[PDB]
Amino acid sequence: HLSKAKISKPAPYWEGTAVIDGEFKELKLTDYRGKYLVFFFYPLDFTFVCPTEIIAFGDRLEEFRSINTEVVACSVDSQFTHLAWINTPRRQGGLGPIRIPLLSDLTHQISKDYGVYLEDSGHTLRGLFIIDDKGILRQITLNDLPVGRSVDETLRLVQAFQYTDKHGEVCPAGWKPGSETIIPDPAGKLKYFDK
Amino acid sequence: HLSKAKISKPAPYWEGTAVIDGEFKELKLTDYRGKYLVFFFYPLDFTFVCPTEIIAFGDRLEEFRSINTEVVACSVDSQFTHLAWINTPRRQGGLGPIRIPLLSDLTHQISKDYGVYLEDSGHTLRGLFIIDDKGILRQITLNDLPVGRSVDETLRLVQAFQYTDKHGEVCPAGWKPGSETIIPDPAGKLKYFDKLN
Amino acid sequence: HLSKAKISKPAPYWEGTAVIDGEFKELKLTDYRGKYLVFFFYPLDFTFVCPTEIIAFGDRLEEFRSINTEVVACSVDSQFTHLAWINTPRRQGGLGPIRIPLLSDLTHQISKDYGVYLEDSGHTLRGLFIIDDKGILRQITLNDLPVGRSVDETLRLVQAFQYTDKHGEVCPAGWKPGSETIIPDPAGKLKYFDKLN
Amino acid sequence: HLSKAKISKPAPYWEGTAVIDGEFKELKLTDYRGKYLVFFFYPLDFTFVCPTEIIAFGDRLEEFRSINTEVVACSVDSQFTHLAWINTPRRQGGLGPIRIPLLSDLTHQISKDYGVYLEDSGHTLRGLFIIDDKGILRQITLNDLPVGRSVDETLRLVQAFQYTDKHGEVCPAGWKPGSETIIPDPAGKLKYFDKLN
Amino acid sequence: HLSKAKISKPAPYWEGTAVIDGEFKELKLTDYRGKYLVFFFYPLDFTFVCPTEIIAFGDRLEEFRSINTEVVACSVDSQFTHLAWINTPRRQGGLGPIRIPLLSDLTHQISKDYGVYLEDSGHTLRGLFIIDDKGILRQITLNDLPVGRSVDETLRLVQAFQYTDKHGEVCPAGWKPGSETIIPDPAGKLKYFDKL
Amino acid sequence: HLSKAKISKPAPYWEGTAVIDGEFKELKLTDYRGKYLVFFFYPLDFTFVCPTEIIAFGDRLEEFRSINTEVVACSVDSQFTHLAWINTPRRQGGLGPIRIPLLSDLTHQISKDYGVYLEDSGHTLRGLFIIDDKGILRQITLNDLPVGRSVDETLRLVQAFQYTDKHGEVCPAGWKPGSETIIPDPAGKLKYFDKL
Amino acid sequence: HLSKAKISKPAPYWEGTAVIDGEFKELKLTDYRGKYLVFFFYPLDFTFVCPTEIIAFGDRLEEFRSINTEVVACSVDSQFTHLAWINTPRRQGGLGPIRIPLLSDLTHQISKDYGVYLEDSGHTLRGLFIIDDKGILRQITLNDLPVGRSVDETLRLVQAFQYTDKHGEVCPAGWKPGSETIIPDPAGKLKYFDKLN
Amino acid sequence: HLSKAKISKPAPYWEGTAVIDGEFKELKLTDYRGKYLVFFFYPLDFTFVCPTEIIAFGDRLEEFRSINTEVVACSVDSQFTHLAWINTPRRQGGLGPIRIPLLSDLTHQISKDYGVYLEDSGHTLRGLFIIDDKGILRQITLNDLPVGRSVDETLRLVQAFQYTDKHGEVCPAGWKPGSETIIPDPAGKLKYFDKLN
Amino acid sequence: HLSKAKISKPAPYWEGTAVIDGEFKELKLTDYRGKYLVFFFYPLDFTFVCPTEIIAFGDRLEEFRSINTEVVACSVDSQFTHLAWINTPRRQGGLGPIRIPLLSDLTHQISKDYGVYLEDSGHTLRGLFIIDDKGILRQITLNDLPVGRSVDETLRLVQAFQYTDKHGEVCPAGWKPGSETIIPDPAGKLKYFDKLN
Amino acid sequence: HLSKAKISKPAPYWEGTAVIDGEFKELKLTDYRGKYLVFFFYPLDFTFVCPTEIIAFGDRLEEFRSINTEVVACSVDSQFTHLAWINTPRRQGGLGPIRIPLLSDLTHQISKDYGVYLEDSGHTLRGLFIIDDKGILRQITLNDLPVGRSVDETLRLVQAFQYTDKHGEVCPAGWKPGSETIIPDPAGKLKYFDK
Repeated sequence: HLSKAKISKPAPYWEGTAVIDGEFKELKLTDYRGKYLVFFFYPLDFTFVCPTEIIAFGDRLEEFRSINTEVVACSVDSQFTHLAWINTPRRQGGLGPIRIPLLSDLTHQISKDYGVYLEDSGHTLRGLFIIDDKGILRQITLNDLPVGRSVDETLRLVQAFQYTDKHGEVCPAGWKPGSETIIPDPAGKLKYFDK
Repeated sequence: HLSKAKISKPAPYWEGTAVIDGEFKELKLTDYRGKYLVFFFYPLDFTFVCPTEIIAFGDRLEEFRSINTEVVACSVDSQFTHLAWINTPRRQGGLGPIRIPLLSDLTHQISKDYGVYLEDSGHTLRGLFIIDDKGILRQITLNDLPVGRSVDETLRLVQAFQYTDKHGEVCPAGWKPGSETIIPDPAGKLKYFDKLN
Repeated sequence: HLSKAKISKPAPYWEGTAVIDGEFKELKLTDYRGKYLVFFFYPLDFTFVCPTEIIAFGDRLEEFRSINTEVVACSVDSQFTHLAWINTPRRQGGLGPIRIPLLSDLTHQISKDYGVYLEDSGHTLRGLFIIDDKGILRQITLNDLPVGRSVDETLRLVQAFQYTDKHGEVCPAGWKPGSETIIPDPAGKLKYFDKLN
Repeated sequence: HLSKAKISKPAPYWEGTAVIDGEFKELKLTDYRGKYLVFFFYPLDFTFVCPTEIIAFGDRLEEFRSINTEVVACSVDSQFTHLAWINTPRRQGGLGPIRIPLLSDLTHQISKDYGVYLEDSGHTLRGLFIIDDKGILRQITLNDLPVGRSVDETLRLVQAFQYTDKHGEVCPAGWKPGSETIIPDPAGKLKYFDKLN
Repeated sequence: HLSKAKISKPAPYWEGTAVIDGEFKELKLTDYRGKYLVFFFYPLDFTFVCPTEIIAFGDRLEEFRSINTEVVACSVDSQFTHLAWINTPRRQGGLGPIRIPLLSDLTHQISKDYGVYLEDSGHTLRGLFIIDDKGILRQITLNDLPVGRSVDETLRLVQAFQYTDKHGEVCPAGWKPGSETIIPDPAGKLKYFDKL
Repeated sequence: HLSKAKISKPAPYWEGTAVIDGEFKELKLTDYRGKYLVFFFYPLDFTFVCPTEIIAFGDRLEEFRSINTEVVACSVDSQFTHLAWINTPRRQGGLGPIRIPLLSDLTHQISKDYGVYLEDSGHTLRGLFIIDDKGILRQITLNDLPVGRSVDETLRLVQAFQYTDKHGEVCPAGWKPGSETIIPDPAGKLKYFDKL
Repeated sequence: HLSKAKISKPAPYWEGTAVIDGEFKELKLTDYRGKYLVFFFYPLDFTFVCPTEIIAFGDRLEEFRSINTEVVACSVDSQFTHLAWINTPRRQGGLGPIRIPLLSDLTHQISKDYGVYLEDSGHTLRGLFIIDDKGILRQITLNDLPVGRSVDETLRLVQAFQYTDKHGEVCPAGWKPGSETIIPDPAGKLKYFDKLN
Repeated sequence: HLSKAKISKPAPYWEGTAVIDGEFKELKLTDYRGKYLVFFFYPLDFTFVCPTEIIAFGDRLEEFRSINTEVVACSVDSQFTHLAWINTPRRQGGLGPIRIPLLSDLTHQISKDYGVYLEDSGHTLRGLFIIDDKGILRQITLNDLPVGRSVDETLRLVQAFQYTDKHGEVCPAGWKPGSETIIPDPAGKLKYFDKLN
Repeated sequence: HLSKAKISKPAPYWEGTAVIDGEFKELKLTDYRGKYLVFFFYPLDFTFVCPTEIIAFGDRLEEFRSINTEVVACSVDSQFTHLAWINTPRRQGGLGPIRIPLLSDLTHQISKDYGVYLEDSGHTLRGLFIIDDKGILRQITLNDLPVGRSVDETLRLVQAFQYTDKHGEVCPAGWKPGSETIIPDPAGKLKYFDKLN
Repeated sequence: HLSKAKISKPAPYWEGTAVIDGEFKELKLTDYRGKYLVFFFYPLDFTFVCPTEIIAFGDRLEEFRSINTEVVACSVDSQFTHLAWINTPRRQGGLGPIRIPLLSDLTHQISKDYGVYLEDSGHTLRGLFIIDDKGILRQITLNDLPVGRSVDETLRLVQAFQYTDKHGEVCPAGWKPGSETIIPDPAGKLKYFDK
């Protein structure tokens, strides 16, 4: 069972049970059409780096929502475990209440489709996916277990993709809103380089 | 031909011709054992985001070298096109001199091994790989063509992996040097979680 | 991936991480050779019938050890969730402290091997296995999700199997310690059948 | 040839000649639509544990019939042997008259479909199946040869499935009619978990 | 899974549990090396034609032992049913004591090997095999269910195969002991034919 | 290429050239629908046991026709050799006139279909098949080369299968016409068994 | 099963029972090493063209023997039929006594090896093979059923092969002993082509 | 690529370029339907036995046409070589002018189809085929390289086959026009066999 | 992936991006129907023999255009490297402007279809193909890396094919315009052969 | 059966009967080791363009031999036909006496190995192969039937290959003896281009 997640192709469809606002809801990748989606996997509820990533994104949710972007998290844990984890205080490595959905992937189908499943561990690695508003996969970020991701970098990439989507210029190494872009032409490119 | 790049497994072996100091040289992945390696692919010489990335990493090379970390760039272009591109003025979208080896992957064997090859286009997408000193692959970052990568993010990641290798505590979201880390134990973890709250 | 659990054959080998007295230990089926083992799967941590079954056995564990018999429970949940569930008070549907190992089957290998994995639910059903001191599988009890198992019936079966192992009499329907047994040959059997009629 | 018996799926269709009320009739799994059915295999006519199990269920048939539940027994023996066994006095290890059908499975098709056939022995083990009124398989109980089953556990199980069928609450470990049940919901579950602790 | 019973080749090996004088014994085809063996399958214990055949053979078993020939019957029934059948009075379609072993073929392995197993019925047809002292299969008789075999015919055939084994002549149609044989030579055959 | 002869299934179809009253005729198995058919193979024209069997059956052919039963013999020999064999005096191992058709199986198709062909020898063994009026194969008798079959036994078996076909009872071991049959019921079987 | 008979290659080995001098003997292709052999198949004993061909070769056997050449005839008929045919008077279409072996091919192995077997008919066609003293196949002649072969053509062919064997010149169309031959060489060929034109 | 030439079946279809009266014409086997055809292969243009065979037939062609029979010769040589060979004087081993089509089989398809191609020589052996007016193959004559064929024998066979086609008598060994024939049935045959004895 | 280029069959179809007049354009083989096409591959931009060939054909383009003949060059380099190479001064081993389309074969699909791809090197060898106005492939010229091709030879070939298309006489070795040609007939050919000697 | 003839690999081995100096001789590709070999196929003896190519090379044989180069010709015709053709006067499209060997390839194995065989015609196309002294295939020239090859071009290519073999410079489009070569270096190349 190989990864179906290929950049510049539709992101692999998924659906399953998620904990949303303390309740079980059916959630589908297509529920997010028309918005950008940061879709990210994390290894395991009641672990270490994992809660910090969920909380980091959750507490900065408006920086995504103010740019038409949603955030969904997923692990192979069941929805009952997700809820228990939510009802655990941050002070003991719980999430506490949380505004981002927690998708459950007990069958591992979603993790396999995204190519983030670890056959030897029975869970996911640190895999984040940026999916545009048309449902096209744009960016893949995969981290080995011990190192957490970055909300700032994720943010920069969403903003870059939204900008190239809109203007049809391209973003140089390190681009942040306000930085110089490049006209992708053998001639038009000289505006950027010459100066 | 399937991707051989798997995180927490040895980075797929490669070897090819690269332009190093304006000279053709045989370069292999194993030349970098003992150091962390930032190995990254870019689509095409004489294009747009690509030179900016090479230059970004190039100009800030000491920040990697001082953390025992090398950088190698690669594309499907020949060593001859690479050299021409090096000998092209930065103001004309060239690179000017550069201390970063430019690997050539004309046969596409390396790109395919790293899963970055674009069958419909005949070149790679923007794929960066962080390999440690033991040659294990630790991080994969894959960008669609129009968006460039970040040197800062890459540095942070290298430092993060280097920290966790040394200490065995794990790095929280957003970790930078000087940040709080976590003891990966159900009791030990409370030192981090009780503190922050 | 088909079931390897067959009555009168060696029980399918298993190994993995379990929570034993609050800690993560590696646990092998072969650690129980010499003893009878009641090895049972339950669907999901933090659910409903499951904690009642785990507790029902745990609280009656002495009744099993005093007859050279151990109990192990397993679900597809991680070791970390098992521990959170143990550190959850019974009033909230947690297990509280518990003397039965909670084995973790995150990869589903073990559940598949025992034929109890529900492919489209992503967890197991209520499967219990009685394994003798020689590692041979003697009894399989499979329950649909909504109906819990019985410690009493499990005890009776362990007693019966230990008995038939020792004596080479066979145990009639409903046998409990103390009841009549049959000598399993065409002549001897009459001592049983003639008695009760 | 692989087992077709899966819990929560339609029980594998069967049909065959059975001894009923002293006569050979054709019987079908579908003849039991609408009622719960306890369908069970025993190894061999004219053996030891087998007659005790048949007689146990048969002498207590009303405890099943008065809960809309029938009982069918099956072995690989022919219908003619079934009848000869019926015509053998209980004192000699026979069955005497019996009110439950004895299904015949000479071809082994049925046993193989239920996964109870023992390829080395040429007969089944002690396999019992509880099948609901809607034809769905709910519980599988399998015993190695020396240990007989329990009519009382079977009763408790039938009672339990009927209960959950009707009330959509779930039955804890050891449930007997009149025992506490659980609302299968992370909220309504506490109703049970505060009461009992 | 197909028949391995081939005339003039070794009879397919078998082993199984048999009832021998009300006892459970392991029986092997190779236990019979050195003697001829009538080896026959019958459909079902506690039926109709089957017991008559078993008895017909048992009552006359002596005629076979005094020509160095054993007899063994087999069905798909268990040894337990076999024994119960023996412990049933003849007047009730039982066998009463019987000196022929009753072999049990619960797995059907043996029936399938001898090509006598009926897939649709789960038991054998009426198949009988004559096996010489060297273990070579010499004769095959298969009857549909309704019709019983004949001990006399079976005796005649054993006598026949034993004759040709020794004298190196051949037995014409109808041959009983004392009947005229034929020398299997284009010339020698004339003694037989000029007679008639 | 394996046998298609299965008791209680339709006998495998055959057609071939046969000598019928010194003439070459096309014969089909389906020509016999409506009558019982003894259909038997013998090894080789101009040999020893083969002619005795053919004659034994031909001389007594009447006993078969007066119970609606035909007989047909077959070997791998050509029709020409068949005819020459008929035109050889009995005193020389010939058949002289014969009323049984002699079917020719030069291709071996028919023998292979009836599972009677010997790969090492290039001819059949002594295989005989009883086929009812409905075309269903009821009996199979196979003898190794040296030993001739029996017309009497063959008659008994035909009589047997015709009886059970009509009366719906079954024939015990040794059954000749006029012998006691059995009603195939767990109760009805007692008339037969209480007698003895 | 495919024909193994190829010109200029060893004739396919055969062996079988033959009628020789009124008796059954085993005969082998290798028994003819050292001599030329005319090996020929005919359809059927007691037919029409067949006896004429056997009798033709047999009555003229010395014309072959006095040139170190034997003759063997074969059909799919048994040895017993062969003998009965020998014992049939020529006037009745029999062979009468014969001095050439009649090989028997009941299994059809030999005919099939020589490629002469007719699958639709169950016998061979009129196939004749000339095999040299060294065992090599030199000439193949095959006739449909209605037309007999020629003893004289066969003689001419044997004579011709013997000649070329010995002198290493080649035999033109129609060669009979005493006729012009040709030196097989672009130079020495003219010796023949100037003479004859 | 196996031989398709079988006696009593349609002769394998062929077509190709031939030299006919000095010109290149396309020629099909089917152009001879209605007539008998002697179709023969010879090894190589400008060799030895080959021109003698071609000439032997050519010079006697009337003897074949006056019996509704054509002759065609074929080799693996090109049409251009055939023509050069025809325009070569007989004294030099050429054919001189010739009324028999020389068919060309450069691709070897035809030779392979007739089973006469020598895989390791790259040309055919001396294979002659008699095909009737219905396109059925009646006679195959295959000669090793060094020995030429016989026009006389070929004529006798054509006469014999035409005869048996017309009359339904069969032709004994050695038959020529005028000789005795056999009526092919067990009674009629005696008129032949009794006569000559 | 096998070569599809077969002389006297339609040239394998291609289509890709090419630099035409300093601008990226979609070019297909079918754009050249109605004209003869000289389609040729060269190894690598920014190398040695390669620019000399492109320039040679480039500078002498009118000699082709006047004979209804186009020239397209191709390599595995991207259109971006092509354009850079065009914009490189001829004295620095560049091309300067050029009226010959430079096709790009990054995916290698075109090279492989034409059998010119070097698997071990990741580029083509020097392969030139002459395709006529009906799109049929007429000539293939393949050079090892170190030796350049010839414009004169190519022109001669085009003219040769154009002449024979018009006239149907064939071109002798060394034929140039104004040379003697041959009528491809065994008699007609003598006009050429008798004249020259 | 696919072509084994690949540039810069050993030329496919061949052996067979050839007409040499009016006689039949066994000839092998290896008999030519240590010399360059122009090995060329032609369609058919007694045809049209074919004799002109054979004669063209034969009458200019010394221009090859004076540079350590041999020439062999091959068709699918037999050796007997080759000889007949040789013994045909040039005036009637024969070869007359000839100093280059005529290889026969009746089995088509050699033509197939060289990928010049025409499955539909049962003969070869106009295929010429330049094989170096080490036995390595260097150049392939294939012509459709109606157009003959060039001795001058063949000559130029032999000379070019011999020159690059010797000096390790490379030959530009159109190179003839005496013309400028190029040093195959990103820097050394400028000697040629700059001037």
